[PDB]
Amino acid sequence: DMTNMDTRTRHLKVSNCPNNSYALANVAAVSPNDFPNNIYIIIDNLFVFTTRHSNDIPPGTIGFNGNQRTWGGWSLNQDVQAKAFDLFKYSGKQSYLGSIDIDISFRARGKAVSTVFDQDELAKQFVRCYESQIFSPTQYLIMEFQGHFFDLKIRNVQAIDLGDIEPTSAVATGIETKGILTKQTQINFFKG
Amino acid sequence: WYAQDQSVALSNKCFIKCADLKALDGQYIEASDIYSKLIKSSMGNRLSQWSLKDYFLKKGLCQLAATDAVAAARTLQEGQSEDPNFADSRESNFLKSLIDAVNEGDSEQLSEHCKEFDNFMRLDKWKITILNKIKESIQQQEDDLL
Amino acid sequence: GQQIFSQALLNANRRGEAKTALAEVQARHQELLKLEKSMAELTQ
Amino acid sequence: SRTAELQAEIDDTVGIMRD
Repeated sequence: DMTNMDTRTRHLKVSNCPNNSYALANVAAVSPNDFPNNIYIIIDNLFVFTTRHSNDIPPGTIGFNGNQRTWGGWSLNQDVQAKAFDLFKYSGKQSYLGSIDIDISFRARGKAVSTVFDQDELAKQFVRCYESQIFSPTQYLIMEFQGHFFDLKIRNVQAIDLGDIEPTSAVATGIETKGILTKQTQINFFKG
Repeated sequence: WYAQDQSVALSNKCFIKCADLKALDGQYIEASDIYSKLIKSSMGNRLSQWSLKDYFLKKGLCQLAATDAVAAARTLQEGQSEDPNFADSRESNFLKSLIDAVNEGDSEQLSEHCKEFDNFMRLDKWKITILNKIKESIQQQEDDLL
Repeated sequence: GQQIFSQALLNANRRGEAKTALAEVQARHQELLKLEKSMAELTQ
Repeated sequence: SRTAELQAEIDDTVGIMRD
């Protein structure tokens, strides 16, 4: 429930991720005193992430992993602006993800494996680990699939409103479009 | 007690043993302080010049084992300014190289410099132990940043 | 009524002596480094 | 041959000094 929440801006320092599990979660780990739990927060009016309570991060600091810093071009100890986010107000109607294209690459070139990756399994893992989160084009993410680490870049996103039988909306490559993941989004995987 | 008799040489022998054992026991700062005393008691004496270089090196090494690279740099500068024989010495260059490696967080470069110094001047057991500790600290910081 | 050019060729002369002016410096150099190392120990 | 000779003498002198 996002109806009521403090929208005041906060300046937060970027730091090393607390550990690998939090980076695998791709949720901004914040203290209880910073922001409520399980709410979407925007950073620099561009980068949207889901908050999760974390006692290992003191109030006034925001945790990021390597891919997010690559996306934002941030260094360690950099100050970033953080505010509340409301995608439903911003988009109006197109609040869901219709079709999402993901380029898949090996994080380590020496970890190339000739195993057959099932795209349905990748999509199922994407939905299972990540539900009701906001994603934008060029957003980067790290997947641990059967012990294999992969870098995923959402090359393009399509935003559709509930009740639209056909996806007549144009697929947008611009970072403005954002949506909410659902269990029916068509996930297309391309080589990196 | 030897310093009480003005027996500088015997006092220095005892303080060398004390500082070596303190540094091996993890008391790096106190060993660095005893090496400061040894250095000061050996300045200007032509006879201890060769021990003097060694003292400067060891002091820096303890300061690197305490992760205080700034103090190691200050020790290097002090030795370069106060003792000309230390300025050109292999020990000063080695300490500089170790400080540079520590500031860069590159454990492999530290190991390379250790091998290079070993080839020209054998690292005794004490130096090997302290250098291994310094490498361990660099590697631990590297792991903490990933 | 015509005119001529000329050319150069480098002759074993350099095939040897110039390559030797690398090998024979670095290698005698190796002897001198050995001398220096021994003198360092002796001085200590 | 001169310098080897020199090296040989220095090595001998190192031995005497170790003694």
